[PDB]
Parts: sequence; structure tokens; C-alpha cells
Amino acid sequence: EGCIFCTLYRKGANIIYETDRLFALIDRYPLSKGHFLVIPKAHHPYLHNYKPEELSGVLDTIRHLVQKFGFERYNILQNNGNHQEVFHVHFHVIPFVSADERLMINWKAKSVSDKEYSEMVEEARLRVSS
Amino acid sequence: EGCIFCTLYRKGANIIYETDRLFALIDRYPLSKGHFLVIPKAHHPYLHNYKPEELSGVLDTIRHLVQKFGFERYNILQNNGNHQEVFHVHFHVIPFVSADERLMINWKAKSVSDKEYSEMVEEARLRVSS
Ligand SMILES: [Zn+2]
Ligand SMILES: [Zn+2]
Repeated sequence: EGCIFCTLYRKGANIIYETDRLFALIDRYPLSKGHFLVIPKAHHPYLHNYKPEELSGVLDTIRHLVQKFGFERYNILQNNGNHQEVFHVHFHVIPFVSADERLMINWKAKSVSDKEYSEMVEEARLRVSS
Repeated sequence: EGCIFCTLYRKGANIIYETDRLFALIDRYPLSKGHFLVIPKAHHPYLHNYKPEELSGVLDTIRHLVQKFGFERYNILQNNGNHQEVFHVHFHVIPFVSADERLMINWKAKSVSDKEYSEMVEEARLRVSS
């Protein structure tokens, strides 16, 4: 077998929208009605593997499609090496339909000392500055 | 009270990175070590409320920061009216640290008839074409 998204673009069937750099598909296994995908034509496993040229216009295309589809409530999700099934970057756009039909996150947030946060901020500045 | 992200940008403290249109903060209540936020300076509740000018460079800035931070495994998440606490668009970048320290999604996917999928694709084409 080879990459499903490269294969689907090559086959050229069921593509709902296309730009110079991107194409869109309705998800065959949706979390919610209207769940679609915005996908760069170029193939790399992770977002940081792309040059800017290969990723041109993702958020614009998402905006364009949610407007055409009439979606007001939705989540954008992109997965790098966590919950990633397919190793070709793709952006999920997942409409909120109802409580049992939507993106479902278990948001277990940790709290930090102010000083653990001051440290975290300083460390981030060090990384940015390197 | 008024918008936390507008307030935090105005106060100008703890900003880790900035571009003409965006700024970044380390999340004060992280899902995982290094969880940060890329935030447009301009204020609207939802992604589709922004013009392209106000959203310029989000994915580039995310790429830039994950590279500076050395993150290889991470999720990008943006919430419009589902699991949204703050009504000013912000992109979560959430590193995968371990199984109990990462973005946790309950991925309950539905299956469809080929013909329910052919219908879904046709309906999407109709919406795009309108
Ligand atoms: Zn591919
Ligand atoms: Zn704001």
C-alpha cells in the first residue's frame, strides 16, 4: 500500500474543493455531520516538515469552506505523532452538531506555581532567542 | 472584566514571541509541558470572523516555535463555539509528552453507506458551487 491522501488526490474522485496547494475531502468516517479535511497536495508526515509554500492558504481555505457549509461552531484539529493514523499532514474541521456529535476532548489541565510559570516563560524566551 | 487575551497583550508581560499580527503565550493551565498558544492581536470570537490580514502567518509561527522548542509530536487545536472558554481566537499547540500528558480525544467515528457518502460529497459540491 501507499499514502491514502496521495492516492485519493491522484485518483481525483470525490474532491470537494481545490486550490493550487491544497484539496478538501469529506471525511469517510466522521465524528460529526460535515466533518471535512483540508489537505496539502504535497506529502510530509508532520507540519514542521513543510515549507510555507507547500502550506499556503490552509486557514483561508478552512474559512472559505465553513462559510460555504454554514458552519458556525466547529473545531480545527491537526495531529503530529500523537493521535495520527495517516502520515500526510491533514487538517480536520469538525462541526459541533450536538453534545454526542462533536469533537470530544478530555481537558485535564495542570496548575502551576507562579514561579514554575515564570520559569516556563523564561525557558521559552531562551529557546526563542537561540 | 474584559477579554483576557486583549488584556494580556496590552499588559505586554510574559509574551514569548510576536509578529506584526500575532503573539504567543505559554499556557498558564497546561495540558502538557510546553503547551503554548498562538494568538492574533486582533479580537474576534471565531475563526470565520477574521479577515486573512488579521490571521496572517499562524501556521508559519507555529512551525517556527515548535522548531525552536524542539517539539516533534504535538497537536494543533482551535475551538469555535464547542469547547471554547475565551471568545478571542487562539491556537493551542499541545506537545505529546506521554500517554497521560498529551491532548486526549475521544474519537468516536461513525461509518457511512457508500451512498450516504456519495450523497454527502454531492451536497458538499452543491454548497461549494453556491
Ligand atoms: Zn501523502
Ligand atoms: Zn480579545
